Amino acid sequence: NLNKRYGAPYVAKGYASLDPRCSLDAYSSFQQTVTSADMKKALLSIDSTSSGALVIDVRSEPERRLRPLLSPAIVALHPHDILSGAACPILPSNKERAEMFVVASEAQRAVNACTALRRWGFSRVTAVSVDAVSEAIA
Amino acid sequence: RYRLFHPVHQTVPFHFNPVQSIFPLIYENNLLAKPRLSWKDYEGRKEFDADHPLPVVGTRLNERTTTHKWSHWDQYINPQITQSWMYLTQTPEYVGPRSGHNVIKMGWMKIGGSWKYSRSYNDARRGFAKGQWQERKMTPRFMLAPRVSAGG
Amino acid sequence: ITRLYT
Amino acid sequence: ASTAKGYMNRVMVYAHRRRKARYLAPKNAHVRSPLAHKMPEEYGNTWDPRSGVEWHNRMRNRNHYRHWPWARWTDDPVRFHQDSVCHRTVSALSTVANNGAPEWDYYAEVGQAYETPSHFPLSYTAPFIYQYTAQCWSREDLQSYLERIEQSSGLRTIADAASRREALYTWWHNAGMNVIPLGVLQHLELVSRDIVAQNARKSYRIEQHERGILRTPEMERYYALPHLRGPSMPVQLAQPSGKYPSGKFTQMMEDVAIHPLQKPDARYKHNMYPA
Amino acid sequence: MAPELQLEYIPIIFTRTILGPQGGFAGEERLIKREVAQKYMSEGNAVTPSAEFHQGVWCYNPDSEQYDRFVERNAEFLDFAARKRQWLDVYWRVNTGYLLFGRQSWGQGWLLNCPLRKKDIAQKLWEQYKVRVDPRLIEFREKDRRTGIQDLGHNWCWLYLPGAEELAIDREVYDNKRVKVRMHIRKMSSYGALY
Amino acid sequence: RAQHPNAGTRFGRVYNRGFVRYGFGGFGMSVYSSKKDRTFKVMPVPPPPPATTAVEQRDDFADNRGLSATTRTLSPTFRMF
Amino acid sequence: TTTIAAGPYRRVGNVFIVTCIDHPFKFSWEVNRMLRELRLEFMGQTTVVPDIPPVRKRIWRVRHVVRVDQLDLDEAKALIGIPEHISFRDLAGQIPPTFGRGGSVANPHMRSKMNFMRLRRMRLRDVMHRDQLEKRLLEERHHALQQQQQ
Amino acid sequence: ELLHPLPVWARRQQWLKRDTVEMNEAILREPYYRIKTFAQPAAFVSPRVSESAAHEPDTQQSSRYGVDRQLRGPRRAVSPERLQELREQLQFVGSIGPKVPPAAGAGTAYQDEYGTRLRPRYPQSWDTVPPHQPSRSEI
Amino acid sequence: YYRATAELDRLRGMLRGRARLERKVGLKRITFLMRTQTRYRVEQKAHWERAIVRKNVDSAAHEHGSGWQHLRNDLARQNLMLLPRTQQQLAQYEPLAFRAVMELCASRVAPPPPPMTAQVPEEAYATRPEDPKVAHPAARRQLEECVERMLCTGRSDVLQREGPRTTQAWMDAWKEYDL
Amino acid sequence: YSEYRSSYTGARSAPWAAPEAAPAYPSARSPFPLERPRFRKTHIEWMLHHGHGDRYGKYGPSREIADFEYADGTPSSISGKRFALKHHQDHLLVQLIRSAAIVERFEEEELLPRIPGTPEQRSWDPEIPLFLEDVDEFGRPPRPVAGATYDPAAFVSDDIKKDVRRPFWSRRRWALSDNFMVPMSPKPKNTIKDE
RNA sequence: UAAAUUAAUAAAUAAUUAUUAAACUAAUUUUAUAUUAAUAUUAUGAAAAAUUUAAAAAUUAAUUUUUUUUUCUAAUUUUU
Ligand SMILES: [Mg+2]
Repeated sequence: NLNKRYGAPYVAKGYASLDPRCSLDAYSSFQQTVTSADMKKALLSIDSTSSGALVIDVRSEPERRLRPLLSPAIVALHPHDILSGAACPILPSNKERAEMFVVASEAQRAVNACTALRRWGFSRVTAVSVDAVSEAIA
Repeated sequence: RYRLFHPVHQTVPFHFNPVQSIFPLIYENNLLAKPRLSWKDYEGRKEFDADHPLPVVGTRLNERTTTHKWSHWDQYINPQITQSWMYLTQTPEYVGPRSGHNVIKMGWMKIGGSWKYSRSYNDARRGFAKGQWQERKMTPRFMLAPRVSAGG
Repeated sequence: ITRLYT
Repeated sequence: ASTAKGYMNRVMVYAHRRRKARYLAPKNAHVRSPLAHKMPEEYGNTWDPRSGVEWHNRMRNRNHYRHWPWARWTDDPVRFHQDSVCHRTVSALSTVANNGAPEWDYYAEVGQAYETPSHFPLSYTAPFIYQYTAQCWSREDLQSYLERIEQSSGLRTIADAASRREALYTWWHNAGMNVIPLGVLQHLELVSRDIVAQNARKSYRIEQHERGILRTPEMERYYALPHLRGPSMPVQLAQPSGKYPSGKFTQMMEDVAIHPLQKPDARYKHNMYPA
Repeated sequence: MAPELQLEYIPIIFTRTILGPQGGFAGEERLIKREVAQKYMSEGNAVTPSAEFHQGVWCYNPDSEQYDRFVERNAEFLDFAARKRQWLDVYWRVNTGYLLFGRQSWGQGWLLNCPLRKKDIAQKLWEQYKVRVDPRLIEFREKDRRTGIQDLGHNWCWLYLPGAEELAIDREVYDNKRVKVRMHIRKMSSYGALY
Repeated sequence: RAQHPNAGTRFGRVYNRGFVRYGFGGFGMSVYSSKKDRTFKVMPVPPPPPATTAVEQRDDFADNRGLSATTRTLSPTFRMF
Repeated sequence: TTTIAAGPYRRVGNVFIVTCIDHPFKFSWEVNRMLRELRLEFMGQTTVVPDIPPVRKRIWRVRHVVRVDQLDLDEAKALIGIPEHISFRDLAGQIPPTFGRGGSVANPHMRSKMNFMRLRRMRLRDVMHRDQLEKRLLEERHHALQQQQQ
Repeated sequence: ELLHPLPVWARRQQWLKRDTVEMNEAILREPYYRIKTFAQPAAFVSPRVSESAAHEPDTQQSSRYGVDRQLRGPRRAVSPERLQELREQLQFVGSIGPKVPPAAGAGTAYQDEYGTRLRPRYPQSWDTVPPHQPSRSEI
Repeated sequence: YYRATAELDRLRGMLRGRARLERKVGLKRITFLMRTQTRYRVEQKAHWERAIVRKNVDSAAHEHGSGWQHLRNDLARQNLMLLPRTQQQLAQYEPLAFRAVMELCASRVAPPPPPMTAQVPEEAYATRPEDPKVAHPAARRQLEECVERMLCTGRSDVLQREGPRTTQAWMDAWKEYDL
Repeated sequence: YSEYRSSYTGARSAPWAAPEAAPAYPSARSPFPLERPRFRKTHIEWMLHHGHGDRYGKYGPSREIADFEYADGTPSSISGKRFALKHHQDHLLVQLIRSAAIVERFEEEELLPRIPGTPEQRSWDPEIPLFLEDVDEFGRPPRPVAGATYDPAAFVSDDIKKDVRRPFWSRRRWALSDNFMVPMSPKPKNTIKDE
């Protein structure tokens, strides 16, 4: 005689609180764009004397050797350290005010890593540009 | 209720055994290791002060002993003590006469013990069948093999 | 029976 | 509780047998069952059940299977544990040449995750080639061999060194041959024919994952719904309800609410004199 | 090829639209079992993938009841026969499967003492059949909407396969929007039972 | 008869009270059910005093309040430091 | 502060504190095997196992038996008052390897011949001591004799 | 047999069971580690995601505030370079190997003063219990 | 099989009629009536005997409007640690002191905090420039926290001064042995 | 004189809040994070919470503090059982230090996997998301512009419906309601596999 | 504990148990492990489950059980 002791958020609960909707919104941010100004605002977040790297690149370790972008001290996270939740101890506190970015080799991984973020309670990230952040050297 | 939900982090409380117990100089950085290795290594009770001697309140390991007969070493050292033939006790390996029923499949039972499980000790004391094939079924391994070299 | 002393 | 004189003399109130070592495996011996003699993860292998006494005599190290894996690892029938790289060389200066020869494939049978796409430069297959050729060339030495190849020869990419193994060697023969030990080359050829292979097996694995084959990281099939392109509940595809559609209004059985002013159908009771 | 070693399943381009699990639909390529497929190439519902059929094939409409409807398999249809297969593979996998349990049940009412959660069906879907779904779609019956499943023996519960309207998928599955996943709760002692 | 140690209860069989209940399985015996438990069960709690505090004197599982609400009589004399 | 923190990133493991909440004698011979490999037999026993991978399966198989608790290592270096700079691979490099019940050798005999020789290398430690006194006195009695004739 | 029903009281204490296991396996799917930074606080709040029904906030009369007193507090070893600034001061007194005595100011070693087998005369008492039988730690 | 007769042979003196006269029936009786006591006593006497003590303190907590249901849990709240066998001595022989425990739990007084695990004295984070004559900042930290606590326990003769005794010189009591 | 230590270092956290301020009572709700049953700490969760073990005289200030002392002050002696406690205390530290001297090693050689959960476990639980990287989990990405949402809540209705009585108080609704399956009388638990 | 080869149907064999004795082969935690040899051995049938034969109306297969309380004390499972 459950749901009398436990709530309705029992038995009628799709304990899959992971990704019924976020994955979609991940493919939404994939669609719009990211460009210079979308990095230039992040440049101001690098211009902010408080240095916490904004964008992160989820790319294989041989890839980054080929096009090194590590210049502004941005964070290089293996895409599982994001998915698995091992990266939350280094992730902004303001889940609703922060928007980092996610660079990736091919834009499928980026959105596939940014959906992991939005599963971790993060709200804004437009989630890709492998080539812009190099054209925005900063 | 008996399904307690608590941080099991609570059940090994380190309030009394922090690393300043086993490593007594760690806030001193020299990091010395002075542990208590085992319950076995316990040397014994020792008077912290000589003025309060530990009492003699005997145990079942003191108050119940026997007079020291002379071992073959104490008579090898000082032959001035082998003073009667009751001191020429047998070889140390000879423990004494048989004192128990070595029932098969059940250890060595005491005399007066339980014969619930000696169903085949009462049957291996009669002795092996004499003049009878050892192998009751299965065509004795001797009969299976062929006679060779008519004398052997 | 091998002990553990836990 | 009910502890009584000794380790393993705990609860002593349930009637189980203490002192019984429950951790130890059952001596299944003669009994025939898939659960025989198998570490519990190997229970699914019902095609090689390990029942029988001889499996009891040989998993357990019994009578004459007393050293059972009569040929375990640590014997090689072929090369008897001596490295097959000739040190007896004509000139002592060139003894270091043969170091780094491939004794087998080294790259395909292991199955490493070479995440290098086949269009990278050659200098990015050095971290793989090394792990099999240390004790032959320092890591920073390879990056002197795996760059002179890129500079001197017409080969640049992992895909090239897999499509031009003939054109590469002929360069090495007529241009290298004094510095680059051909050990590197046949190592360089063994990875470039793997990185190219795996990328074909990855690029295919990604190209089925769209066509709907959907296998997990460990490659077991997992069936999962496709993404929605249209309305979730079907409308022009709906199966008829399946229960006789005598509506709630043709036989006002229950669940029907009507204003009291608008009471219908009393043509003989109270609609004959409507208001 | 040998009479001993025969392909356990073979490739097949369906011309008709068969309902069964081994079935397919108009124009998709599927590796269905050999014995079944061999009574399709005689039946005409299927034809082995010659290079010609790999572009178009004359499928079947129940309207005029003959092989007139040309279904050309360009790259776009091959994005349609994938989502339409990937869909009705989840269907025919949970509908064919009969997912088992082992549970503890003391007392008399043959009542599972720790009744089942919609978590604990998606868990035995992904465990046994690898069918990964949202446990928000599993609607229970009326007897077990209150207390969970709760009772031994054969229980079933409905899984809602939502996205089937742009696949044009009806009459080739028993119910476009549901499927009956069929539990069974084989009670077991503490030796083999969990929870 | 197969008289082997480990084939049943080692020497015969005895029915101690920890067995007649809690048999093999915990149910536990078919005969020798068990003695009825004739201990003295504690009595249920008295009613608490009416609220007239508006401090949420009603709340039972709260951090502030000890369970017992016993403001009985010359308790004000039991003034504690 | 709306920024992914920037700095040299150290990673910290986890340390599981495991207890036993269900009796072991109700379960299988494999589940009892896992509990044995977690140093857990009796109800209420408690051990502190690491979060390394092959422990994660052992704990997983017996989840219905134990009650786990996870500690990040920094949340362990404070549960016992430990300076942040001292790691644990130098704290352990101080305790002797012969802690109570030193080894777990393949059977209680091999145990009882691992404790035997341990009680021998004590005898030899005093005997290698008692002759090292003689070998030095003997090498001097030689030099006293040798230099006697000069 | 199983005649009368499980006293419906008891199955409730068994619904707490599956909701214990449902809380173990939440622990046994955590990442094996946590990417952390040196400069930042140790565990400024930084728990796992265990803020479902958060308790004991009171910072005293809370079980954890012997620990998170120091975690949330500013981390002293604030950089990998600061670590060697701190790790280069600790010695190992008993470890096997050679040493350099005059590294201190004027200390004269102990083990080479009372020999190796002799231990200082520790005052044995209830509260103070020193290691007993020291000649068993030589393996 | 040894029936310990000479341990029972003189104890039939307190059995009843037929048992005292004959021996093989006298022993059989006592070696059973003894064999059931030491089985009743190990597994059954407590969970009866410790229910009189619970029925006592309860109905003695019941006099003060609280139950055992509330007192047993409102004690462990206050970390008070009085075994029930003791609360039964207080329920009877010290009624006021018991109701004091009663009126304590019902009070909204903050229970004592759980003990703090060991802390890291912050001198471990400084590197003493090793001079022979100056102590390490973490020792004279520990010492002062061990001497202030030795002056804490018991009225003694040790530098007997009112309230807090003398410390800053107690830490330097080695120079008093110096020349 | 009596003594009260409660820890190896003494220095108890101040028991009294402030000269008059609020007293900061401790959390008295049991840490069972669902929030619906709302349990209470039960005098063993309130003995653990105070730094004993689950029993009165285990690990607690009731076991560390001396049994007695010679009235002049000369302390007790090392009880043969006491030393074996100090070894049991040290055996927990070393159980913790070793079990972190292994972890502080594994992260050094990268040996700790990045995917959380053993291979067998991850096949068992469908909440650890598959660790695909360069593909989408459910096959093809939502190529169609989503603005593509299915809400379980629309069609999946789990309503605890009251099984309504056949209304005898009105004549006609008693006759329609007469669901002609009242011949449930063939429910004998008959032999389901024999005759 | 075992449960297999055989029996004009059980003194014989495996397997078990037992007596005596043994040597530390990659696999992991710094975890955890009763493996053996040599002899002694008058045995054919496994609670509650999970199922499987059989008119069974139980037998049969099955395979995990299969209790020895030093004394004072403490305790989290309640004939609501
Ligand atoms: Mg007692």
